Amino acid sequence: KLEEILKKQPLYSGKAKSIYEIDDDKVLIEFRDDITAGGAKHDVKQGKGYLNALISSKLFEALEENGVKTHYIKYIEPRYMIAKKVEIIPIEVIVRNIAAGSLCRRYPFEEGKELPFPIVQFDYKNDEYGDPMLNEDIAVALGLATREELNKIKEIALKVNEVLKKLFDEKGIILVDFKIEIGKDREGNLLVADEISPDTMRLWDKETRDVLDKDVFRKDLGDVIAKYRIVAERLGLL
Ligand SMILES: Nc1ncnc2c1ncn2[C@@H]1O[C@H](COP(=O)(O)OP(=O)(O)O)[C@@H](O)[C@H]1O
Repeated sequence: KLEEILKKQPLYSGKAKSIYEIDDDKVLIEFRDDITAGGAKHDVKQGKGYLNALISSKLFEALEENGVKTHYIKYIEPRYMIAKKVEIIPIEVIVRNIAAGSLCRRYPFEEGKELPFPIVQFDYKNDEYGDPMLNEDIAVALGLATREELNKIKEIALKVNEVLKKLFDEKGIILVDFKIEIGKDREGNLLVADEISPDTMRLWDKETRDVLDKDVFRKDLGDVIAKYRIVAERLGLL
């Protein structure tokens, strides 16, 4: 409300979005058209922020409908999101249904193979150290969060997975894996924050298994935005 909030200087600006202040417990998130990979690979593609903001709002709404508490308040066309302000826990929570990305790179897993169960991986969000994977003991010792919190985070992650996986599967999409971030609101509540989009999920077409996520950009597979749009279309957002 009073969208001219954009004229202010962002509380924080990252490689893909800008966080603007609205008040004490709310922020405006701007999904820019910046797309990155590696972030040694970069470009600006028209419609990226629009599509990710649109997809993200729908997925958060779906999560909220299944009981998952998120930071989502509302979507403001074309690429804005009003969210509850939270203090992000410096951990990237990765849930994997199919082996891909670093998993196949670091361990003897066959690419595209269905995992026996959703693997949950916690990566430390720290550029200086190259976002190293963590184990519970390390995370606690670093003071990133308590054991109780870490496990609650895992529970939330798996719930998010069951909801999203079922949803995309019904839309002919295979949710390979995804990365979420969690933060605490003013009341100390653990909320799924950041975004849930083709930038943070690996999505394959069920039939052909064509890539529909940011991997087409990092691996130059074709029209990234056109594939991102396929996701929007599949979710009935266009
Ligand atoms: N509701 C929120 N409250 C405060 N900051 C948030 C919220 N959601 C996400 N963020 C922060 O916004 C940033 C996202 O920017 P990008 O998406 O630019 O991440 P980088 O900052 O690229 O990892 C992250 O640092 C994330 O922790």
